Amino acid sequence: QENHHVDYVIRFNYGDIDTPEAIKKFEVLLLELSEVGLQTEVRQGDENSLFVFVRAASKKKLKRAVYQSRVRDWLYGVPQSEAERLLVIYHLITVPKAEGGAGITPRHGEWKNVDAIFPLHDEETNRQCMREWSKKTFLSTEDLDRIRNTFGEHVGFYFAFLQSYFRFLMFPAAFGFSCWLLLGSFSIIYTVVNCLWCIVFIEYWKRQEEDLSCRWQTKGVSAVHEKRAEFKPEKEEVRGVFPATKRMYRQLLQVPFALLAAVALGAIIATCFAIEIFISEVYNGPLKGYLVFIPTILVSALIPTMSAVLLTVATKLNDYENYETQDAYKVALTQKIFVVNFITSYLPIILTAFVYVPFASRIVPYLDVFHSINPDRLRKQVIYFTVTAQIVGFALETIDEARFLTRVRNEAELEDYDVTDDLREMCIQFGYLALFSPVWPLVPVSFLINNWVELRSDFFKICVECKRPWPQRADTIGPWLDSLGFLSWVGSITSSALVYMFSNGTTIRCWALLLTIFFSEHLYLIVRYAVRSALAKLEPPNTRRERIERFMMRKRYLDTVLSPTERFWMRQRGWKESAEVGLSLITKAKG
Amino acid sequence: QENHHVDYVIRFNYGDIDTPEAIKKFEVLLLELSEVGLQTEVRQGDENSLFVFVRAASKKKLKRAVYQSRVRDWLYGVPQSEAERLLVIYHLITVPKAEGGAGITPRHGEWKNVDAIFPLHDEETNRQCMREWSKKTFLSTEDLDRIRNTFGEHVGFYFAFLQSYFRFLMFPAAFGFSCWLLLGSFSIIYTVVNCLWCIVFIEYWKRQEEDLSCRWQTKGVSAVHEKRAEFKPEKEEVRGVFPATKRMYRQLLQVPFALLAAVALGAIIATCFAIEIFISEVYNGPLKGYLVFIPTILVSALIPTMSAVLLTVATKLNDYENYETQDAYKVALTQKIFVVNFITSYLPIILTAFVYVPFASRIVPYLDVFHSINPDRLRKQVIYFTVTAQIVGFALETIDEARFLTRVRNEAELEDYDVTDDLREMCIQFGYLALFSPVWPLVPVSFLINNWVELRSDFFKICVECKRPWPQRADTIGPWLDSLGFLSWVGSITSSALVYMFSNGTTIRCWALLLTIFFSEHLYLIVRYAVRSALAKLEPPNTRRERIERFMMRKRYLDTVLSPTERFWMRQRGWKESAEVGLSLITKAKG
Repeated sequence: QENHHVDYVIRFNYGDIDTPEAIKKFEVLLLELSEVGLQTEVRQGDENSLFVFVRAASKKKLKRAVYQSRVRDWLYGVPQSEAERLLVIYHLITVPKAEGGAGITPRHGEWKNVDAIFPLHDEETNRQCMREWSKKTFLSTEDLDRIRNTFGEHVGFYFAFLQSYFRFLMFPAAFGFSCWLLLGSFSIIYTVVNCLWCIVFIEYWKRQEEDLSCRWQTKGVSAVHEKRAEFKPEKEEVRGVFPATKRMYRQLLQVPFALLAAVALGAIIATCFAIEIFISEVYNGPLKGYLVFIPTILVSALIPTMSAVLLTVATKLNDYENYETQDAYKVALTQKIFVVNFITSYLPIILTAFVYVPFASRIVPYLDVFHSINPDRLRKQVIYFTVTAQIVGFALETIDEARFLTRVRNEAELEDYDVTDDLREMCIQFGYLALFSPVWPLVPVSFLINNWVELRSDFFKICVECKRPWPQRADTIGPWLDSLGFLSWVGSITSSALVYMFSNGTTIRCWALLLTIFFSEHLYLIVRYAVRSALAKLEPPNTRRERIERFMMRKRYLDTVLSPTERFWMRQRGWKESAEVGLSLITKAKG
Repeated sequence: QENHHVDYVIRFNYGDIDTPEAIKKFEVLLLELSEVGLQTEVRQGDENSLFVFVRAASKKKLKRAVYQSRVRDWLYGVPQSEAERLLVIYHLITVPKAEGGAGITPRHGEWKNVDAIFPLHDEETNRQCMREWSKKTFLSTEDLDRIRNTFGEHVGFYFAFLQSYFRFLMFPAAFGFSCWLLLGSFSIIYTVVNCLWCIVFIEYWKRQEEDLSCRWQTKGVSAVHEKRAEFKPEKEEVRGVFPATKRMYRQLLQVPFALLAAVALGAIIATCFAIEIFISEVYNGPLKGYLVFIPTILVSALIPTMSAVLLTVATKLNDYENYETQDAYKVALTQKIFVVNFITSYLPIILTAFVYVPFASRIVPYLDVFHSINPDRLRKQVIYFTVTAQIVGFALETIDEARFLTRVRNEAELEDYDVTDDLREMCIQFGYLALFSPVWPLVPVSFLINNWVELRSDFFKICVECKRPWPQRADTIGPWLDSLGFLSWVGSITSSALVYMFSNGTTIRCWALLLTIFFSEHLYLIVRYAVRSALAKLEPPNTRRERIERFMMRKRYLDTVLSPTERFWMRQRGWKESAEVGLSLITKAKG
């Protein structure tokens, strides 16, 4: 065994505080970790901090911790290889000591000296599993089980989702390559099939999630976990509270932030249009096409940086709103990231599809300061916003114990893994497919090539580039599925407006634009209901097995358990007297 | 005790079959009822049928039946005064004998001779409770508990729903009387408040249902019950099946039935319009107004009869589709009754609001065979369709053991109670409020007067006019709540189209009609989401009490339960050695 039976290693800083407080905090830390059933070995690894090591002290204490974790589990209503054995020890460290034990928050409150705690990689399993499916291009269910046993299943749902999305992506890739050689752009045949794919993928992954969360034993996780909330009073079985009206008021800061960000990006896009008209009039290039579209390509390449800036602003605003639980914090964060994603990514194309193309005759005289807008302008917007941001990234890509501790010190300085920074890009790609893929039908091919190139890069990052996350116990990919549903809904309006407005070359005839919007959205809702109710009747195998197991358990437990006025109830004291009375009555009445 | 401890009385016919088979069926009936723990006394009550009486044989058998019913309950995951004590005996009679016992289906299969089984009324409780709140006009929670202990809670949810609907109805009554003296008809102020009321009532009753089903102990009832399905094969733990594709095909008979019913009622309404134009041209009356609108009032009074005819056709079509469970049967029946309700009730007003008023100049020359259509024509349509159908009904309304058995024989010939025939009328009233109440704002007053007149008539009918239903264990009012939600959604489009088309007197300007439809529907969805998410944070008392009880039970049960490589884990065998090693390391590093 490479790791010397180490489960978790707990980093403990001392450089902030002075000397004689650090020994008191260290003594109460080790006293908590030994009061709960954990063994501890401290040896320093950093110049500024020494980290302790934590394993299960004995088999009886480990079985007690496993039984307590299972009791909290099946009271809330929700060992194995490594996920269960590391999850019960992370609960043993972190769970707030009214239950479970030892109540260690990572760095926030009363525990500001201890830094992040983290398990250790198993480099044999990681290297063999990384080089095993370097030539597979499609993982299997046993393979997702091998990524579930390590890393937990919060990683398992993310990897299963990315593999299922990559498998469903090659139907619009083949279709939008077939509908590009044959029948051009802005086509009803491609638009109806694209909206059907956007419905079917979400309504199929919503079923695959239930199947996968019945296969793995994490069926329903609504066990909410507290976080570093800053309570002002102490209401009273005591708990710190925070009123729902001050959070309501603080949540109204999202409206001026989103309005000002939309106004600023509209100013940037209008500046780019003005510079484009300037280089269109003033001759500046022998090729003249790529040089007249220089600022669009520059801002399309620069959009990830301003998106990351707005992500840090939204993260600080989300920390200001002071959520009590972690589920509501993640929901609010995903909503703010969705708003920033919309404003940054789809507004430079909505702003030129519905404002600048049709109103070119009234905005070109307003933007031609210091003295021909086709739908090809919109098609080149979609090209430069779904191609160049990845072309630029690829072009920047091409250009004794002394051996164990020196890799523990190397793992302790790595960064921390997240799912959201790699799943936001999935949400952006699905928005580009849902909203205005009928403009240029090679958007699914341009996304399939990028996903096929960066297929194993996320697994490489989760193995060797960042430290191992503690095995979480997720049930869904999160609120991103609700974001995908909303994004498909907006796409069924946007794509059907664009197809009416730009196919076959005049007068827009609004009495027909709004009728197309109305009928296409209310056809989307009906088709989504039909696909959802059809897929709810086809049952995947890993939930049928659990339903059959639960029915057999119920049937066995039920087969175990089963194996004055009174002058009325004395005439027929049994069965045979009632039978002969009925015999006499039928013979008398039928005779 | 008036009823001589009789729980259920089981009617058994013999006039269909001959003599010597009836004694065999009677003997196996009494053998089943005595094999399960029930006492039986048979005495004849009809000329054509003799019915047995059923009570619990002993206290040990009654406690065994109660424990078996509770075991099936809390295995499916879902005594008292009369509801529990009669429910366990109805399960003891009916439950299909693989569990529970005695497997008696009422009249369908293998048991065609036995007619409907039924409990007996308690006339003291019924008369005292009927004359107690003859002067109350608003029932209390203890009062709904007294209607829950008798009659079960499938009656309790219906009575609580009708009382809550009557309490919420007097806000649009007072508002539409206030908005009628002041600001006329087709008004935005009344339309926005009417749509807000239609949202708030449904999103408040959806919360009151959870509160009431936590107060009563019927939290989640998804325990599906089989019915008289006609299986063709015997698949194999054996069960008869029916393929989901033959039911799918049989369910496509609803489309030609609804299309032909809509075409027939459109023909009737066009005939009424032609006769109205005929009496408008040919002078026939000194008053001339009521005489020119004679056929509208005649068909508006006749609509309940053709609606009942279409209900029998829809019931036969629903029996043709051969559903396996009773929940899916009730859902499909409620959907067909909703379609018939729409076609019969709101199509004669949609057909004159969106076809005949605006297209009067192109349809009056087509309907004036044998040789002025204002919005007042639409207002008089709404008046004659929401007033005269109840005025006609009110005008037709104004113009030893020998004593116990002679009332058991009287109760055995009564009809059978249902909820659907009195809840369909609620759904029709809510549709008239949701869709086109802005046309004539005294529609809520005309409904409030009718409900206040017929307030206690349903309780009178459930006591003395029909026999007592067995105590069912419902959880919701049913699919009618989903029908009310769909009906409010259609109303937010219809009312906002009518208000644009008919307020302040020309050119319709479609680019504005469809924009009003779009913005009003997507404002309805946002306001419904906001009201639903706001009401999900205000917790009613009877579910907070159950949450506190379950949390205290979990806390008590959790406080009960808690009260080479190895040369690494030998340097510090305990806590004090790790403490002094950490002390030496901090003093060496900080020195």
